[PDB]
Amino acid sequence: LWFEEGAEERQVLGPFREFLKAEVAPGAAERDRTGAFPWDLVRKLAEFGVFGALVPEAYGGAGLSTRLFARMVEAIAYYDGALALTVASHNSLATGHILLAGSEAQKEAFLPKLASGEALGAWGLTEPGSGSDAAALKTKAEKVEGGWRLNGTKQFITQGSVAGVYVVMARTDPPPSPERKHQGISAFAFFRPERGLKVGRKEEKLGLTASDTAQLILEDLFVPEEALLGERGKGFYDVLRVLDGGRIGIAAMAVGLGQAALDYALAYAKGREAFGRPIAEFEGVSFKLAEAATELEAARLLYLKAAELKDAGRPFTLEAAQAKLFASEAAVKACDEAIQILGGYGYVKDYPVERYWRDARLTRIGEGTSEILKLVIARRLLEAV
Amino acid sequence: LWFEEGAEERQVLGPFREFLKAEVAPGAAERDRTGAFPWDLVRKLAEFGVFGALVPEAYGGAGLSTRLFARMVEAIAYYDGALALTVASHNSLATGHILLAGSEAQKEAFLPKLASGEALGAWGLTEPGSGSDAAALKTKAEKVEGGWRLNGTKQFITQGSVAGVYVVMARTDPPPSPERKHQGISAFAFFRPERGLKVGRKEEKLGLTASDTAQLILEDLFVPEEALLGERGKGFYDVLRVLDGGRIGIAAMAVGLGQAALDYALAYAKGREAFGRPIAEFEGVSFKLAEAATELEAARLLYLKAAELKDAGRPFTLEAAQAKLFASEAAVKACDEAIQILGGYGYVKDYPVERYWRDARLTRIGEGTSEILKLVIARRLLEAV
Amino acid sequence: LWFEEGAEERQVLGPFREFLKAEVAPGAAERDRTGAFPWDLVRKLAEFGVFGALVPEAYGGAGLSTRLFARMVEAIAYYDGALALTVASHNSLATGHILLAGSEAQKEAFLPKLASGEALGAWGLTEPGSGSDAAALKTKAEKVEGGWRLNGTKQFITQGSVAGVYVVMARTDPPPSPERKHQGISAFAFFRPERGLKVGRKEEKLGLTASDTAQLILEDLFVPEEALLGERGKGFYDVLRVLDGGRIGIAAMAVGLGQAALDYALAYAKGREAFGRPIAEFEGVSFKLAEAATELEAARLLYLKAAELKDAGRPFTLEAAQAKLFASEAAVKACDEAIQILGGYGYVKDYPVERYWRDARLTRIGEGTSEILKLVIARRLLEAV
Amino acid sequence: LWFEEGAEERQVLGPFREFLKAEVAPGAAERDRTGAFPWDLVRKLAEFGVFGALVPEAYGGAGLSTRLFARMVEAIAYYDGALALTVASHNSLATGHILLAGSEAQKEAFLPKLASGEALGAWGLTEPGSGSDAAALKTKAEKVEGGWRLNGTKQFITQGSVAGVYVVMARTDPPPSPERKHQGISAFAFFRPERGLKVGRKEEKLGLTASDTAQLILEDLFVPEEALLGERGKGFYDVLRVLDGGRIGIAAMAVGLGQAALDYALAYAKGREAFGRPIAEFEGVSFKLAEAATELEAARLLYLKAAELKDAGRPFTLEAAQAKLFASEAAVKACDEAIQILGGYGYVKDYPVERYWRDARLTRIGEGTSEILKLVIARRLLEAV
Ligand SMILES: [Cl-]
Ligand SMILES: [Cl-]
Ligand SMILES: [Cl-]
Ligand SMILES: [Cl-]
Repeated sequence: LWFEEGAEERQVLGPFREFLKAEVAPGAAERDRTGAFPWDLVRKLAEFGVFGALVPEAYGGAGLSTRLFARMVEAIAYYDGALALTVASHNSLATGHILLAGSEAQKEAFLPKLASGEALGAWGLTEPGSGSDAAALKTKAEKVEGGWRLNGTKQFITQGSVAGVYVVMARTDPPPSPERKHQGISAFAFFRPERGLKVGRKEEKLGLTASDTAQLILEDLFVPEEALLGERGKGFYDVLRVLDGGRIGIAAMAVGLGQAALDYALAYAKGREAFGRPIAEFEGVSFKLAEAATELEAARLLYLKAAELKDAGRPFTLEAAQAKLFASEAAVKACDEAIQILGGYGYVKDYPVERYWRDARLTRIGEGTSEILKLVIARRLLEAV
Repeated sequence: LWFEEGAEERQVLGPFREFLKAEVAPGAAERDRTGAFPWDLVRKLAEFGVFGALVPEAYGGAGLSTRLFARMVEAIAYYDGALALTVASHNSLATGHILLAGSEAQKEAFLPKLASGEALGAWGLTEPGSGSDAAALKTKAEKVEGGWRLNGTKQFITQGSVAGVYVVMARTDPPPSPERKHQGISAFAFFRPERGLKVGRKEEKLGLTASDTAQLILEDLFVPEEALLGERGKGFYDVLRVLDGGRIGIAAMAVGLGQAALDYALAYAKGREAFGRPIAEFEGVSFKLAEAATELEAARLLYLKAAELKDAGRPFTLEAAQAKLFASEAAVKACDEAIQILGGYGYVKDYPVERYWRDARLTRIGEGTSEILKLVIARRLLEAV
Repeated sequence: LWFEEGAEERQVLGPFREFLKAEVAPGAAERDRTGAFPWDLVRKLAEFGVFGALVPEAYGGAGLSTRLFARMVEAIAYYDGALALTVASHNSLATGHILLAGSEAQKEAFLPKLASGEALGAWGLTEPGSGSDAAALKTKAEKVEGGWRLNGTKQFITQGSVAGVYVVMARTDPPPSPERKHQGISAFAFFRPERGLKVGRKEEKLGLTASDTAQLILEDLFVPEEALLGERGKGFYDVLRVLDGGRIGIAAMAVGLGQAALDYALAYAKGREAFGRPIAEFEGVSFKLAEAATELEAARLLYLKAAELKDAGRPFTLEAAQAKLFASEAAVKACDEAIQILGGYGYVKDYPVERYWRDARLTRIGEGTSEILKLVIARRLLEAV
Repeated sequence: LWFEEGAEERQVLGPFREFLKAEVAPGAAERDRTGAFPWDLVRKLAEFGVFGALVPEAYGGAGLSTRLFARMVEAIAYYDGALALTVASHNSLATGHILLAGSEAQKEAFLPKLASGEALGAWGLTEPGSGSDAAALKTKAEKVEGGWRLNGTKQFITQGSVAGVYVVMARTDPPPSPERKHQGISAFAFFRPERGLKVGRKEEKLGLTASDTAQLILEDLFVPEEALLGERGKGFYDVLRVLDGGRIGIAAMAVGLGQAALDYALAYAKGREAFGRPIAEFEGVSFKLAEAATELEAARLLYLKAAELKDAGRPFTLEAAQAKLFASEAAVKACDEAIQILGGYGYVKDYPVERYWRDARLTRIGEGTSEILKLVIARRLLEAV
């Protein structure tokens, strides 16, 4: 059945899950406390193709279906949000943009390593002054003999550090209309330079501790002519496509986190007793479980659908935005109800439910805030009829 | 393509919807205020075999999948909630119960007429004293020479006054334990008796006005031996199975109504302007549209999944409950938002959104209230911990 | 205590409530179905001075505080939403506007009749082409010799067909910029004219059936020079003030309806039995009752506060908007839950909960939609800081 | 006006707020990271009579009204949630219980030090096994020669490790029916003992880092005859009253935290812009601001109401529970929306909104979970009429 794991998926997810429980799960709590970038697990995960999941085998990638890649992200997120974000962003953003707008030359130069894991990718779109209106990037890319002169600063760029390959957006030409500033922007891919690129101090986050998020400062950074990704002044349109893909991944990440929280509360409730009976026998508890279960089930069907469309070469901007919005909002709520079901213990770090919420909370913000996705969704509904 | 309409589905739905737009849509508003049972449309719908949708062609049915049946219910609901309910209940309860537990002789005796729509089916389970706790039925059936004697009252029976075939659940033997009243109940299928069955006045309802609803008073009704449907005292297990199938139909009915409300508000939002601009541009309206569209898509995926599981012969109690719960809640909220988007006009009957809400409101109550469904969902979740 | 009914309030409300239970309550169900305007009740209510609640006794009014008037509206709404709306609108809009901006000559000419209930007042602001954007009126007032000429259409006017006194807002002077349209609007108060005013047919509404609502068509209507209410072109500033007073009344109306719904559901749950126990013992029901009671208590405190501010001649735009927004949303939700608690019975008109919801649904739309109020609130909040 | 700060209240709050801004606010973020108990602030706060707020001047207290104390708790929670919990618990629980059930000897013995802050109080009710169903305590008190011997474990006890005075609930007599264990419990008040009391082992919390929270291990702890607080075996009844008072404190704590988050998002929104315009100009943002403001105003009115009923010596179990439930749920919601409004910066610890949520999250659990409170409210509503 379509909504279930096919025999081909059950053969890739089966062994991937064992690995997750044995090498990722045990150190999840500690990593949330330490915040130490898990280089080991990254190289260890790359083995399953995880870091080149969507890259064609020809380029070294594992050439998997966007559908399969999503289920793996869910699986990773079920045990470690931080890792899930690293994996999802690396593939969806940095790698995805290169594979999407890269020439055969650019692809050959980056994809093999990215898909390998020996080089992590950073996607610089978000800046300090434009957390939502992306097209309003102030980072510049002035034409210079030999290449370009990138001048600007990126903010909250996943893999800001630890990044071997970078993809940065920058305006190279006028909008011209202040409105449509989406035109005039260009994308530039390149390897970690040795001058002109400063990596700000590590940002302390509410959760996803171990994930790498840094500020990027570009002081007169030169990039070869071979850096421009896509058509000059048309990179933002490739950006939107990349995000659509990214959103599918984030949705799966959300579901993973929400499912973990739910499974935990389910088990807890069945055991924990109050007033002479399992707290689960109380509707106040059962209703929360039922609601969460139902919504996460719907969240999953939504990203599976979005992934199915993407693989079919059909439009999915609306469907990816719908999946991300729903999974994110539903997961965070399920996580919050888990905290409530655990009661006083839900408030203590000894248990995972508080981390689940902290990790999942970012899914309603990253790669398009829920508010942003609703406008995206509404615009599509309206332009349709 | 799983989530989209297939070639065989489209072959049926394409012409079916054309018929709905031309023959059903014109008079839905009028039927809502007069409550006049559309015998005309019943016969016309019956030409598409929709009154015996899940019945095998061998028995005069259309032999459709539960997936296609559900999509057709959704299509009808989009234009007329009362008709959708008429179709969904006739098929799922009375007809479905006979198809499920009926011997080959009973199926040959009842299905042909039920399937052709020549005789509508009424399913009498609910009583003035028990709805959610159906197992607490008070109606009784005494084994008499030549058959049985029925005595009791049924409440809120769809098609109660217009049906040619009746399926009634009644107590035949003690629990014997008060904790398990479910055991000891039996079902009886019989044609409209000339004596012994008194129909109460058509009750005034909040919505679904043209849907036939009535109280049934059984006074020493005599039914022959061939009336016993399923094992004596085992009727409740068939009831539960019938309800699982019925909930899929109700979920699709809700999606239909919610989709209609949303599409209406969209059209309105795109045209009606306030403060010098289409009200749709205001995030207050856009957010409502986005949220509703997103939940309805999820709702449809949920019932499709449940239908798929039922057709595969696999368990779907949990999945049918989840579909019905989510669909009804989502649909009702979308209808309430449509009323809000239309503002003052949403409060007047010259427009359909106030009717969409009144019609859909029943979906959160019939065939298992949302509260009942959450318990069903929670219990299933707890048994597979 | 402040939040409780004081000595003078109780001396008024004690006998008022006894009157409502015996004279208003018996026929509320019938009025909802027939829509017949209750002239007998209007007259009886008027003997309590309720039709001139806030009008100074010097002008034939009752001279009550806004706090007491609000409690009275709540009391009426508990038994008949239609009547509560009639009382609230008559007092807050037409009467309130004349009381607020009228010269002593106009007050003496109109208030005595309005305050005794001899003449009901209609306030025409909303139009077919504009509701929330009231300043975008199309109705026009032409300065003529001896008075003015009115031409335009008014939509959904309370008491529009039964009013003996009208207050109509019409454009008299062109606004400067296409933004500050709120300037250049004027108000006119006059008795029902023999010619010039055509009342459209009573509109069919979702609820508040017996409430008089009509469209007004003004064709070359001549009003004497004394009809001008307030400074020419400055009428919209009085409108905004009048609306602030109106929202307090509507908030109280909502509390009344929601409280009636909750009280009924409470009574039912205590008596209705399921699974061997009163439905109230199930947290699925108890939670609904608790949340509703809590929000209604909060809603009441909110309108009481705004009324106190108004009585103190203190600014209350923000506070009245908060009360109306919270009360309407809370009351509507409590009514929806009361329907759910009654299950199948909640869907039939033999019981009042379906009427409570239909009646209360208007409170989230009239006098400014919840969306409009949130903007009003957001803006006030942003100014102070 | 009632709902506003009166002359006597403003005399205290004006200087108190100046103190909070200057002394408490600057170190809040750091304390959330270190968890270091702020002894200097405790001492400075005590100078305001804050640690003996409800204690009569006769016993060395400040002798303030419950509403003034509540407003002071809200004011503190506005800048430091941990400190608010410290003040609220010390006053409401340990001190409140002694003031309530203590004899003149006991009050004279404990209140002076508690009220001056020279001795902080710990209240031991909750245990690793019984939280919600508190009457199911396992700690035991055995009557010995000239006193009692206590044995048990208390968990999540505020001020548990820094307290100078302890109040512990322990069963001294068997209950007649397990369904009513509320009978047979006793309370014991004593100073920090030399032996018999072992401090738990600091468990890390989601928020309120610097608030002292610890497990208490009682090993054959001896307490004199004069340790028994209240009547033997009737302690739980005083416990229920203590909680009613405590809930008012917690409600105010929630409001303070929510207001802080709202004000922050309010200030941010006004400056920060998106798409070439302040994000507050977007209804997505403005709607959030309006909803939270309205609910917080409602929450504040509810706790002021409960506070006055208690001060008036009237019933307030229902009202304190309503206030605590509403405020806690509303505050946590406002804090989550604040995080959302800040977007990416809402997820970084450099800004306070994430801490506001973490601190506020406990108010929905402590001193009776929202679920427990709803049952309390429902029981009262039902026992009513
Ligand atoms: Cl399709
Ligand atoms: Cl009162
Ligand atoms: Cl104040
Ligand atoms: Cl005081």
